[PDB]
Amino acid sequence: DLPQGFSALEPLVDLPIGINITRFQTLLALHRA
Amino acid sequence: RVVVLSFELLHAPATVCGPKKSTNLVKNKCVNFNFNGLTGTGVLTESNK
Repeated sequence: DLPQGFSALEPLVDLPIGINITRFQTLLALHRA
Repeated sequence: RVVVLSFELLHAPATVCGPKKSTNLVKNKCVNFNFNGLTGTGVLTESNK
């Protein structure tokens, strides 16, 4: 539920990895959204 | 025990690195300063911002 309002995103981390990123995904935690 | 350290530059971006030095700061005096690579000349004063 993205509400109506204004908020700024203060920088958290920057890292000099220096590789190419072309795709992305996410992962979940389950032990046998 | 002697180690031959290698400082190598290759076809890789220089993204990853390091640095340092420190003299007691003066105040209320026309001086030229170097703050972490930001260089200038002026008078430094205590501020409430």
